[PDB]
Amino acid sequence: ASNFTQFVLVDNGGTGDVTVAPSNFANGVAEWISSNSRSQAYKVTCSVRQSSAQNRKYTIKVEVPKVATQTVGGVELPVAAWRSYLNMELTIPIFATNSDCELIVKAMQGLLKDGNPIPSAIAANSGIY
Amino acid sequence: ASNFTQFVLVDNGGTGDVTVAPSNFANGVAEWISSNSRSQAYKVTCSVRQSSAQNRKYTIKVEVPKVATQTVGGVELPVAAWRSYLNMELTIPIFATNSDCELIVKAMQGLLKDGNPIPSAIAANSGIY
Amino acid sequence: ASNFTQFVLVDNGGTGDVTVAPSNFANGVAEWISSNSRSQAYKVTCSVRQSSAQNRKYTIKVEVPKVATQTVGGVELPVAAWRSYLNMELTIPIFATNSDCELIVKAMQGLLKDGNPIPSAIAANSGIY
Amino acid sequence: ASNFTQFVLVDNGGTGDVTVAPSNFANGVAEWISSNSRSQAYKVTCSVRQSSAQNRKYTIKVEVPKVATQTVGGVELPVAAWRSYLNMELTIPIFATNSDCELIVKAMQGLLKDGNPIPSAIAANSGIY
Amino acid sequence: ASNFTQFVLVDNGGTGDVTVAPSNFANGVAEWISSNSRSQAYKVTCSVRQSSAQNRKYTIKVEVPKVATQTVGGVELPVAAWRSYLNMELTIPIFATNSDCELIVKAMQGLLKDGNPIPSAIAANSGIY
Amino acid sequence: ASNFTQFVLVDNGGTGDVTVAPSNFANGVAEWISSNSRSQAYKVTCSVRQSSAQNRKYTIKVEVPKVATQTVGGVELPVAAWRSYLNMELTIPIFATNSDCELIVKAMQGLLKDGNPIPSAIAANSGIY
RNA sequence: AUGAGGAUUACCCAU
RNA sequence: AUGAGGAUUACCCAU
RNA sequence: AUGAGGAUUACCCAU
RNA sequence: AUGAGGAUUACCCAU
Repeated sequence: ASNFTQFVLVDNGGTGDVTVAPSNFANGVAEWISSNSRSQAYKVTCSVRQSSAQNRKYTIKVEVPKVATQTVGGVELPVAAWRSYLNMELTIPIFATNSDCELIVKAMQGLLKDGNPIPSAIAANSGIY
Repeated sequence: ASNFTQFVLVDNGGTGDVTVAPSNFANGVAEWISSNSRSQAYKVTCSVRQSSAQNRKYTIKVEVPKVATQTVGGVELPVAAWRSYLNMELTIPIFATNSDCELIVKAMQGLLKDGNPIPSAIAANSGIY
Repeated sequence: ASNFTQFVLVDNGGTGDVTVAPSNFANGVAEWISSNSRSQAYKVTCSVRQSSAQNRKYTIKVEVPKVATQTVGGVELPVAAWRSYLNMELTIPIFATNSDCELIVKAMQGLLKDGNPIPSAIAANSGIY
Repeated sequence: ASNFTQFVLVDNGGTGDVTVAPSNFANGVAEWISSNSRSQAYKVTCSVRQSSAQNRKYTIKVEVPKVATQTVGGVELPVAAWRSYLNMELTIPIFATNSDCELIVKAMQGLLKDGNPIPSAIAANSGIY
Repeated sequence: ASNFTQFVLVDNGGTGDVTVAPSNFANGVAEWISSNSRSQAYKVTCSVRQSSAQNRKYTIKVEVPKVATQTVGGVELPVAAWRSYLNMELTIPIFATNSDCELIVKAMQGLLKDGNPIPSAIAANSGIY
Repeated sequence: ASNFTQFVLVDNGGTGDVTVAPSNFANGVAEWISSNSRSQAYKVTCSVRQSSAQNRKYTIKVEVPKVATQTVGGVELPVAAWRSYLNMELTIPIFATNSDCELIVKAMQGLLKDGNPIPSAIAANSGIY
C-alpha cells in the first residue's frame, strides 16, 4: 500500500485521457503532474495539516491548462494560453470515524455527478437558476 | 506494524468503493489520494508531533470532492465550489497509555456512527434542532 | 494495609503479563519498574500531597516502551522515539470521604474500560470522530 | 512486593547479559546501574510526578556506554568512548484504569519488537521508507 | 509509487556494492546514507526548486569517504580520514518536455561513461592533456 | 597519448549520436563542442586545479541546447530556444590513490545509472517523493 | 505547559 | 635578462 | 573558503 | 481563525 500513485484525471474514454503522475513530495505537499513540459502540464497538489487542536484540514489544488504555442523573440515555445484553478479546503473534526469520512467523499462525488445542478451550470457558462 | 498502506475511505459495500492509496511521505507527513486528477481526488494526510511539553497532537486533514454534476477529468472552477475540507486536530496528553488511546478512538467512532446526531445533521445539510 | 507491593500492570491473561515491582521510595515517591533495563522498562511512580488548603493531589506517572521492532537490552536512540509518557493528576477536595473517593476511582476505571471511546481512540492511533 | 529490583537490561542469551541493579533513590529518582565503574556503567533512571491536575508523567532515561581504556597523563583509566541516550516521557491521564495502562505497556513493547519497522531502522542506521 | 528508495551508489559486481538508503526528507532535501557508522557513511542529497520564473534547478551532492580508524589516547573510533565532495547543479527551463529531459540525462551519463575524457582523467589523478 | 579528444556525449544507438570535438584549451580550461552552428552546439568544459593545500578540484560544465530556428523580419537563423546548464565541482584530497579515485568515479556513474532515483526524477520533470 | 530544540553531575534553551 | 640566490600549489628574492 | 544563491562570452551576488 | 477577498514559483490581502 501507498496511495501516492498515478491516476486518470481527465477521462476521455481511453483515447486522449489525461493521466497524472507523482512528481514531488517536498515540504509535505504531494504533487502530481501530467506528462508535459512543466509549462503546459496539468498539476494536482494535496496536503493535510492539523489546523486546530480538534480539526484536520486537507488543501487540494488542480490546474487545468489551455495549451498553446507562442512565438517569443521569433522562436516557438510550448506554453499555456491560460489556466483554470481549483482550490478546495476540507475541514474534518478529529472525531470523524472512517465511515463518517466515506460520507464526505460520497457527498463530493454526488455533488459533481453528470446531470446534477452544479456541473451542469459550470459546463454551460451559467449560474444556478 | 508498517501502517502506511492503501485502505477503503468510502465504503459503498464492495461496488463503487473509494480506495485511497499512499502517495507522498515528504516531511513525515503521510498522504493518501484516490485515483483521480488532484482537483477531483479524495485526499488524506496525517502527521503527529509534540505540541508542547505535556501534549502530543495528531493533525488529520481530509478533502472530499462534490460529485453531483461533476465532469470527470474536467476543469471545474471555482475550486472552492467543488470541494469539502475537514481539519481534525487531536490532542493527547503524554500520560495516555495505549488503552487510554483506544478509548479516545472509540469516542471518535461513536461520534460519527450512523444514526447519531452529528452525522445525521451533516448528511441532511442541517444544524442541530 | 501496606500497599506498596508488586502488581500486574499489563495483563495478557497469565502468559506474557508484565509485572511491575517496587524499586524506590526516595522522598515518599513510590516507584515500580518492570524487569528491564531502565531505558526499556515499564515505570510507575505515585505521590500525594496537599496542593492547597482546600485540595489534596495525587500525581501518577507511567512510562511505556514501544515494543514493535524493539531490540531487548539494546541501545535505542532517540529516547523520545521509543517511549510513551502518561501524566495523571488527580485533585480531591479535603471534604471527600472514602465513599466519595471510591466513586472517583470508578469514574477512572469506567473512562478506560474496554470498548469505551477514549481507549478505543488511543488504541487505534486516532482522535474522536 | 517492591518493584525496585534488579533486572536484565541487555539480554545476550545468558552469556554477557547486562543486568542492572538498584543504586539510588535520592530525590524521588529511582536509579539502576550495571556492575561497573561509575564511568563505564549502564544507567537507568525513573521518576513519576503529577505534572498537571489531571496528568501523571513518567520520565525514563537509559544510558548505553561504549566502553574503552584511555591513557591520560601516561596512565590507563576505564572510560567511555561515547554514550547513547534514551529519554522518554509518558503522560497518562488520572482517569486511566489499570487495564488502560496495560494497553500502554503492550503498545511500547509491540513498538520495539524484533522485525517491526522502528527497531529495524535503528539497528540498521537507516530511516523509515 | 516512490523514488525515495534504496539504491546502489557504487557497483562492485555484487559484492562490496555500496548501497545508500533513505534517511531523511526535511525541508525539501532528500537524503540517502549507507549503513554502519554515520561517521564513515556515504551521503547523497537531492533537492529541486523553481530558481527563477522559467527555470527549475536541481542541487545534488555526494560524499565519498576514506574509511579509517582513528586512535587517540588508546581509544579508537571509526572515522573518515577525509572525504571527496561532489557538488552539482542542473538548470532546466520549464519548456523542457520529458523527451528533452531524457536527453539531458543521457548527456550526463555519456559525460561519465568509462573511457571518455573526464571520467578517465579523474580516475587517474590527472587533468586534460 | 592524449585524452583531449573527440567523444560521444549523447549515445542514441549509433544514429543521432551527439559527438563533441576538442575546440580550445586556453588558460587551463579544456573545451569540447559539437559540429555545425556554434549557436546550436553542445558544449563541455573541464579544468582542474589545486584549490587548497590538500585539495585538488575539478570544475566540469555541460550545455544542452534546444535546437530551434529563429525568424525575425523574415530572416531566419539557427539558434537555441534555450539551454540546460549542468555545473559540477568535484573535490579530491591529495591523499587519494588511483584506487580511491576509481571509486569516486563509480559513485558518479552509479548516481546517474538508469533506474536510480536521481536520473529518473530528472528525466520526468520531477523531484523526490 | 510546547518544541522531529541542544547536551549529559534529574541539565541548559526558545516561546 | 643575471645570480655555485631560497623554496616547492610553473613560486617567491636581489640586482 | 560557503551558499538546495542567480545567470550563461570560465560570469555576476551574499556572507 | 473569517472573507460568494485577488492571484498563481503551497502566494499575496483585510479583519
